[PDB]
Amino acid sequence: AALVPGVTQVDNKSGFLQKRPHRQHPGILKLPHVRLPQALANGAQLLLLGSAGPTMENQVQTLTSYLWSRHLPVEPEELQRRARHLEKKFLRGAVLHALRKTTYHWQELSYTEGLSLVYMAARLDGGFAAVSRAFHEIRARNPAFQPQTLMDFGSGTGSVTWAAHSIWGQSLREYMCVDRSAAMLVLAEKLLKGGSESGEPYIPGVFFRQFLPVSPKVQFDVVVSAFSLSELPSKADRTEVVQTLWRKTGHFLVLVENGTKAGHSLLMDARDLVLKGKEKSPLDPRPGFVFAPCPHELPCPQLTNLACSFSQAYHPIPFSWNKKPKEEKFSMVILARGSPEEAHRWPRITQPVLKRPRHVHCHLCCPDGHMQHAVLTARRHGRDLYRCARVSSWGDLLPVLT
Amino acid sequence: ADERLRINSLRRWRLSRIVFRHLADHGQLSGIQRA
Amino acid sequence: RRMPGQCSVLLFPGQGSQVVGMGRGLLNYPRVRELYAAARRVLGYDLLELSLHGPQETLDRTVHCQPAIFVASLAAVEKLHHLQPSVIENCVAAAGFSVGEFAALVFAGAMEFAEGLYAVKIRAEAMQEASEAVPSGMLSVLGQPQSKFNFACLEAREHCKSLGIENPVCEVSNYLFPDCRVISGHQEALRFLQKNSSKFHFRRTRMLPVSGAFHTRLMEPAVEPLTQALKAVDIKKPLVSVYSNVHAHRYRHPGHIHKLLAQQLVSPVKWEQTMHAIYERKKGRGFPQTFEVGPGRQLGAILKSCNMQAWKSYSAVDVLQTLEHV
RNA sequence: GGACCUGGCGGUGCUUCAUAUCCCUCUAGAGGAGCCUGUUCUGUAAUCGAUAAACCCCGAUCAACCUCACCACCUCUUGCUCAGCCUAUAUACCGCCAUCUUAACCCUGAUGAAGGCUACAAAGUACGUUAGGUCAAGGUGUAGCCCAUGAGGUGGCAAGAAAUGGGCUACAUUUUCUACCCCAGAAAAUUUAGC
Ligand SMILES: C[S@@+](CC[C@H](N)C(=O)[O-])C[C@H]1O[C@@H](n2cnc3c(N)ncnc32)[C@H](O)[C@@H]1O
Ligand code: SF4
Ligand SMILES: [Mg+2]
Ligand SMILES: [Mg+2]
Repeated sequence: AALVPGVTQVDNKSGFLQKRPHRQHPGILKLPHVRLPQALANGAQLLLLGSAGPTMENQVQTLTSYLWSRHLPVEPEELQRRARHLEKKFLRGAVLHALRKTTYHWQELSYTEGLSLVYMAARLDGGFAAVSRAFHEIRARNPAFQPQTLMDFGSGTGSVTWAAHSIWGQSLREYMCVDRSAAMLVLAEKLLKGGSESGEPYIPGVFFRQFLPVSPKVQFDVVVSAFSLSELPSKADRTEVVQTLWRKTGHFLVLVENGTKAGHSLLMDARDLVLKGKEKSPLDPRPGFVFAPCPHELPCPQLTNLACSFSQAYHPIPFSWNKKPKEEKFSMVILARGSPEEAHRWPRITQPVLKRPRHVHCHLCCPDGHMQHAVLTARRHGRDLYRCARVSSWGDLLPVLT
Repeated sequence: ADERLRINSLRRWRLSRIVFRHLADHGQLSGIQRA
Repeated sequence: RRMPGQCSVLLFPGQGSQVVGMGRGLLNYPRVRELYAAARRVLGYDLLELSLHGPQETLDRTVHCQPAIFVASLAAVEKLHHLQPSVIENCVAAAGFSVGEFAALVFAGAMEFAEGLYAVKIRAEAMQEASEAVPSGMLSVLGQPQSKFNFACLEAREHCKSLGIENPVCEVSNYLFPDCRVISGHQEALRFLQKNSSKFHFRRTRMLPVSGAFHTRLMEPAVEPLTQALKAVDIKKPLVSVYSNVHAHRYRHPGHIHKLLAQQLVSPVKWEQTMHAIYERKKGRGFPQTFEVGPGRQLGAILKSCNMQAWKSYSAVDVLQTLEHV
C-alpha cells in the first residue's frame, strides 16, 4: 500500500511540478510506436523475396502461436506427483496414457535454414520492440550510462544488436552475439550487410560465436537475453546459463521473455537466483538489485496465480500479411550491479490504466512488496497526483512519497 | 414497444456457426448435407 | 430525404465571364427592369446600356465587370424561376466563384440587393486601386503529372529576388480542376514561368485578361475598405447551403460570413474543393441538376473536368438570347 | 597391438538428363489532383475524445449555438425512494470465440560381427492449456465511492507541420448525348496480380 488517501503526496524533486507539466512527469516511461531501422526492414524483406507467398503467411502464424503458448518443460519432480495422484485415483500403462494428456509435450526446435526465415518473419519486429522498451528503461532513468560493451546470449536474428545500436550507438564498441544454430548466425550477418551475402556491416564490432564463453575475467557492460531462456531443455540449463550471464555482467543484466505465465515464472526463477547469491567468493563481489520493473527485491506478489507483463506497440515490417500496428506483450527483469541509487523508489503500474469520469484505476506493485488496486480521484488524493495518474500509462512509475 | 411504434408513426437455425457445424456435420440437422 | 436527381445546385460565375450583349434575353423577363433600376440608383451610372451595348474595354475594367456579373447572375435567377419554379424550389446548394459568392448569398436571403451592390462596388473600386498600387497579374497553367507547382513558384520568386524587390509574390491563387491552376503575382515571375514552362513541366500557359493579382496578399489594402462596407450590413442565416471559397465548406453561422468574405479577398479560391464537397458520392449514386446562373459557361467546363458524371446533368441559363418572347 | 564387419558420412564436388516452383514470353492496370484516416514531432491547463445519447435530412458531412468526456473554478448532500455511479472484475464463474498439447518364419557365412538378388531366374516367403478475446443482441456472483467514483453551475477546450501506410471520387474518342438495344443523328520506372 503506497497510496494512502490524504497522506501520500507527489514527490517534487528537481522542482518538477513548478517547472514542467504533468504529461512529462519523470515516471513517464511510455515509448512511442516503435519503427524498425530502414536498413533492417529493407534487409528482412529482401531476404524473403524467394518465398513470401500465401504459404509463408500460414507458417508465420503457426510459429507465432506455437511459441506464444509454449509451457516451461515439466521437470521430473512435477511428473511423479502427477503420476502418483493418478495412480491412487486409478487404484502403470494406464497412468502414462492419462499423463500424455493433461501434460505439455515440450520439444526442441532445430532452427534450420527454413525455420530461421519463418522466425525472422514472425519475431524480428516483435522482438525488437520488446527489447527497445527494456533498454529505454535504462536510458530514461540513467541517461549518463554510456556502455561500451554488450553481449547477447541467444542471438537469433540480431534484434538486440540493432536495438542497442539505436540507443547507445555512439558509445558501444563490441557486440558479442552467441547462438548455437549455424543458420541463425548466417541469417544474422546477412541482415547486418543489407540482406546480402556480400557487403559492409551496418553496425561495427559485431562478433558472432556458437558457444557461450565461460570466464569471470571477461565482463560485459550490458548482458541481454531475449526470448531465449525458454528454448533451453530444462531448469538445470536455465540455472547454469543465468549464473554465467550474471558473472559476466558489468552493470546491467536484461532478461526478456514472453508475457505469459510460462515466461513470467521463468524470469522470477532467474530474479531470485541472482538476488540470492550462492557463490562463496566471486571474482566480482558486488551485490545485485532489481533495476526494473520491480520496486523491491522481495518475492513477486503476482507469481502465485497471475503473471506480470508489459506492452509495447510497434509498426510491423511491411509484408503481405502485416497491415495494422501490433502490440508486443512481454515480461522483463533488469538486474543491476551495486545497490539501489536512493531509498525513494516508486510504484510500478503493471496493468492497463483505465480512465473513467473523475477517477482512474491503477494497479501498482508497491515498494513494500504488495500489490495495491488504487482508484485515484482528485477529492481523495489531490489535484496533482490525480493528474499524474490520469496521464500515466501501463508500465510507468507513479511519483508518490510517504 | 407499442408506445415506441406509435410515436414513430406520429413523426435460420439461431445457433452459433460452430454448433451448427457439429450438428450439421454429425447429421443432427435434418436435410443439411455437404455439397 | 429527397432523391438525388430532383434537387438542384446553382453555380454563380465570377471575374472573366463578362460578355457584350449580356442581359439581352433577360430584360423582358419579370422583375429584371427593377433590379437594373436599383443598380442605377446605387451605382450612379447605367449598367443596362453598358452591358447591352459596350466597347468591351469599359466592360473589361474591374470597376464595371463585377457589378455587371452580379446583376446578370441575379437576373438569370429570376429567368430560371419564371421558366422552372420547381428547380428554384428544390435547391440544395449554392456556390459562387469570386464575386459570384456575393450573388449566391443574395439568392440565399442572407443579404439584400442594395447591400450586395454597395459591397460589390466598394470591393471592385478597392481592388482596382490595389492593382494600380503595384504591377501584377495572373496566369492560368495546365500541368502534367510531372509538374511541381510550389517548386515553380519558388524559382519564380528567386528570379524576382535576384532582380530586386521587397518580398516577391508568386503563389497558386485558384485551384480549378486536376492539374489546372491559376498562379498570381508580379509580372516578371509569371513571365519567368511562361519562358521556363518546359523545365517546370507546364503543358499550357495563358495570361488571364485581368488588371492585377487577385486572391493574393497584394490585395491587402483593399481588405479594410470592404470590411467597413460589410460592417453595416446585417447578414442573416442563408436559406440554402451556400459554400465558401476560403475553405470550401458550407457556412455554419452568419457571424462568420463577415470575416470570411474579407478573407476571400486575400486568399486562394478553393473551387476544386467546393466541387468535391458538392458532388462527391459513391459509384452509382445519382447526381443533382446543375444550373450555371450567369454569363458564360466556364463553370460548366470546370465541372466537366472535375466530375464528368455530375456534368452529365448540367445546364446553363442563356443570358444572351431567349427562345420565347414572354 | 593384428584382421575383419556394419556403418554414419547431419558430407563434398563434377557428368548427364526429368527440371516442374522461379526465369524469359502475354494481358491489365498501380505515379498525378482533391479530401478522410493510421503513426511521428511540436503545442496547450484541456481529449482535431464520443452520440443503443446531437447537428444532418440530395449525397455525405464538419464544427453543432445539445448532452456525456477533459481543464480551471465553485455550490449542495442525508440527499431519492435504507439513495445514487455505470466504476472494476469473464486478471471472479458460466456461456460464446480463439491459442497450444494429447512382426513372424526360412536359408547363408564352419551357427562371428553379419548377409539373403539374377525371370532363358541362382533363397527368400510372409481432455487439459491460457495474467487469451468477448458485459452489443446472454446470464450468476464478487468487490469499490457514498460531505463523493453522486447531483449541479460558471468559463475554457474544438489543435499546427511534415514523411510515409491505407482508403473514397473524376480521369473520353474502341469516348459522350438521344432513338433503339447494335445498318441512325449530333457532341467534342519499378512492381502488382492474372491465366
Ligand atoms: C528464440 S531465439 C531468440 C531470438 C533473439 N533473442 C531475438 O530477439 O531475435 C533463441 C536462440 O537461442 C539459441 N539457443 C538455444 N539453445 C541454446 C544453447 N543451449 N546455447 C546457445 N544458444 C542456444 C537458438 O539457436 C536460437 O537461435
Ligand atoms: S513488477 Fe511487481 S508484479 Fe511485476 S514481476 Fe516485479 S514484483 Fe512481480
Ligand atoms: Mg481475460
Ligand atoms: Mg472537444
